[PDB]
Amino acid sequence: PVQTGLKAVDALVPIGRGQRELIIGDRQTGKTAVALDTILNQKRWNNGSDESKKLYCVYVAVGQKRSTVAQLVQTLEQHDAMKYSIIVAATASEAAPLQYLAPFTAASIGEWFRDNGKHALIVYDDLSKQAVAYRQLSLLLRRPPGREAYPGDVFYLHSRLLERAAKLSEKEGSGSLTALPVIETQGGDVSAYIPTNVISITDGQIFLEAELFYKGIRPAINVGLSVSRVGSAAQVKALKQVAGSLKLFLAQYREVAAFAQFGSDLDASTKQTLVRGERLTQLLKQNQYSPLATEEQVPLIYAGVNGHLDGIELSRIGEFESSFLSYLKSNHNELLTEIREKGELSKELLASLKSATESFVAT
Amino acid sequence: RIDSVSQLQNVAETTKVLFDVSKETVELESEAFELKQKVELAHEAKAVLDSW
Amino acid sequence: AKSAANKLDWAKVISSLRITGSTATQLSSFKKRNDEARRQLLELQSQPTEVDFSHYRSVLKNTSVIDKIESYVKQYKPVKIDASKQLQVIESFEKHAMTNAKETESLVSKELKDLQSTLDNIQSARPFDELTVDDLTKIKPEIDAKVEEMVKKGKWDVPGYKDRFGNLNVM
Ligand SMILES: Nc1ncnc2c1ncn2[C@@H]1O[C@H](COP(=O)(O)OP(=O)(O)OP(=O)(O)O)[C@@H](O)[C@H]1O
Repeated sequence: PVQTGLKAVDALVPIGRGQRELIIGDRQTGKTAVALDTILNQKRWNNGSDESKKLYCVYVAVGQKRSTVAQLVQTLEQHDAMKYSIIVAATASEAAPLQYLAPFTAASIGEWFRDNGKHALIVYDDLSKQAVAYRQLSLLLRRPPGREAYPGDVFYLHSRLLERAAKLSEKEGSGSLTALPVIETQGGDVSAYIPTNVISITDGQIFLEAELFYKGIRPAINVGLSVSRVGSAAQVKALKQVAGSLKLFLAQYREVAAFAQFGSDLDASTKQTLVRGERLTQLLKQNQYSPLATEEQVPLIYAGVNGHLDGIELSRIGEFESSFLSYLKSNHNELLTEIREKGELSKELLASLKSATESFVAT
Repeated sequence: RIDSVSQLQNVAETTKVLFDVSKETVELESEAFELKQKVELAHEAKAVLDSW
Repeated sequence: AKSAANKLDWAKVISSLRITGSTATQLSSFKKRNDEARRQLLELQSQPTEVDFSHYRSVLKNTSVIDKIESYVKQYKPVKIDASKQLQVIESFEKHAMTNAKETESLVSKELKDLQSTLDNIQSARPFDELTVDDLTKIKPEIDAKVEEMVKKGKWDVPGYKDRFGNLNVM
């Protein structure tokens, strides 16, 4: 697992070491914050001692402003990520073949950590400006454009970039490199020529739709679109035990999304699923710079799945999160250590967790 | 009335333990208050020496 | 070992189900939740409360103050002590509590067996189709008192009677 620390990411769309996942979205819709929260979540192991659990972060800003990269370095030194960060900056003041080159050189930086046994995460941000720089370099050398004037080999560019990232087996030293490219689309589109080439390389999408961030639900993962292909074989075992309904349950809630807009009175089952779906939608919100480790992602999702939230009003859920977390931090600390060590819920762990839920649920 | 009698059967025996252990868990954390003093002075020292 | 305290608190929560309208008792548990959730983040949040004289003093090449504020920390290294001052007042509060508790505990233990005795007396002493009203006068002089006052005032109407017991007359 690559524990991103977000609730909804590790709930629904898990990331494996060596699984190229795409963060696609729109302009000013919360794209960079997912990668930044993942880099800040890797502080759980970068302070630690085992190498094979550390996870080095290489953030590769292309096409962005100088001052944005300045604030991002300042952010990664507030929360102390700069003992393991590598910033490759190719800011938009500088000219085009620098931007054509800089993610590739950062992929060489990633391959150095890959061949030498260690594990490392890289974040391309954002390759829709790399293809801007590449169409600039191929429309100044008379090479004729293709569909929407990206030149005809622009599939090959993101190919030869993202294919230098996978999981090496034991024969080469069990190192890895995992990539999160970021694609800026145009108005919720998933069918221009560029975002239908990054999708046809990476192993899945986290489609950060603008409409949900317009309702403030940040991060705004559209659940029914965001999927991962080899995520499921590499999730933490505990979340895979207590969220095997959660994807199907949000699919169920998405089925009755447009059916309840009629305002018609319905049966009991759709009202039950509607209340639990609204509690889960309000539940997966998260403030900036607070990634929750998997040892705390399991009980919150566990309280979400098994109907315990249904007596609470909808506005209290945001403080229910921090209240139930501090309730488990003060009293049932041994359960959090069990989830930390074992990474798996046995039957006794499950019953103790159900008791510890129903305790705090009762008030 | 037998039921409303039988609910309060062993309750005083338990709330003479509730009382003590609850007030102990309340008032054994001014320890942590005087720990906080030692915390925040070292935080101020770390802040100014980072400025240095 | 705090889980015994919190387990007995939730035991008193499912026992404070029996008294709806708790004013500040759950608010007292809220205050212990407040500072107990505060103290754990306070102890996990801090660094080792010291200036790292090995690495972090050798950083500043033009040092001149790190030994000064090092000595200032070691001056205030006996920082400030707490207070378990309560050994006079807290014994008074638990004294009043244990007094009321033992009174209530012995009282309900008496009253349970008194109602069990009343149930046992009720089972074997209901001669309901053959009881004499003279025995009711003998068990209650309230009977004869109300009857005599009722004749002396003259309220021959018995109120509250016609509903469950019929008037039974011809008209
Ligand atoms: N969890 C959160 N808490 C608070 N603010 C958030 C959160 N997530 C996103 N935001 C807001 O989203 C805004 C933009 O964040 P972000 O940079 O990820 O968007 P973006 O589309 O990546 O922008 P750009 O593409 O220019 O980098 C920020 O101002 C931030 O305040």
